[PDB]
Amino acid sequence: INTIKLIDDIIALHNDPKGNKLLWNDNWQDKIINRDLANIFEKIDESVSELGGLEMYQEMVGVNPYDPTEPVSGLSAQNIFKLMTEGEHAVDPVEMAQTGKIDGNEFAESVDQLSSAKNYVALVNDRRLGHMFLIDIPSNDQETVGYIYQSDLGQGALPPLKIADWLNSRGKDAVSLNKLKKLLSREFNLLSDDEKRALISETLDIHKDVSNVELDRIKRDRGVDIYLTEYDVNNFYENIETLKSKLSNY
Amino acid sequence: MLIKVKTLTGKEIEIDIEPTDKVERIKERVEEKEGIPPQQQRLIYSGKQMNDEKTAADYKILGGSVLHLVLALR
Ligand SMILES: [Cl-]
Repeated sequence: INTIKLIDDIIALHNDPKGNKLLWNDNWQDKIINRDLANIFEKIDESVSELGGLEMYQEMVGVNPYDPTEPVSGLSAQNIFKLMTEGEHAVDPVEMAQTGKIDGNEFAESVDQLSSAKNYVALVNDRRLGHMFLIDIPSNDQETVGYIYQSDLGQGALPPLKIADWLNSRGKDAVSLNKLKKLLSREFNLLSDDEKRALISETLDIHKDVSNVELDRIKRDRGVDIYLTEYDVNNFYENIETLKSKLSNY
Repeated sequence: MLIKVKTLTGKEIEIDIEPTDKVERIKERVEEKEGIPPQQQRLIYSGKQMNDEKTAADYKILGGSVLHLVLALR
């Protein structure tokens, strides 16, 4: 499997209006491949009807729900997590985050014990940043590394960030375990202000720019909540193929 | 008081609130169901974006009110 291609395929689904509706739906219980464009749109229709039609719905909510969405961080991370992790059964990322949680210290203590032959993904809920993101840690025999998949509303310490803008280049940048441990563990707390801006910008800013980090918006003394799980790259590949089919067979 | 929170997709969840609750509290209740950090939730009660530091009573939110959760970049 070409992992760089999986990411380009997510971008292509995102950029397609019906691909967008499939990817960024908010049904967490059911399999992401079970999503259905006819039902999704029916449910928008009903929703708009309750408010008295599209004109008033826009006046009252401020957006047009038929338009393609740019997902905030929890919407992109939870959905890509399902796309990666689901095989025979649905994965509920809301339930799994609450029941399978480790912190940044336990993540640092344990990543070195993961299997080389296996793929893992961390769903990270960063309570310092008020931000969710994914760390893909695919099987790599030279040196295990992580890839960050994120988007951002831009209401914390970082600027607004669109999922496809991020994925095109920065989501393909590898991040050493050394650096992920520094970001996620208690080590982060001993860093100077400049060191925090450097590390957060390196890992999380599209343009790796220190002045893009508002250090005062990072909550001091907080931690991270992580759900770490193994996944099968074939499932990530085939789920994407299944969603692409929904479009090519429409 | 039972209120509804409705997303762009038309998904509905029902949340139990008190009039003394801050909008921040309501977002905590949403997070229990949806996963979404409160920092990135935008809740709209019809017409205006709700500020985290004001209360349900402040917004005079009523039984049966629908709040809209917009999970999209501005
Ligand atoms: Cl479909």
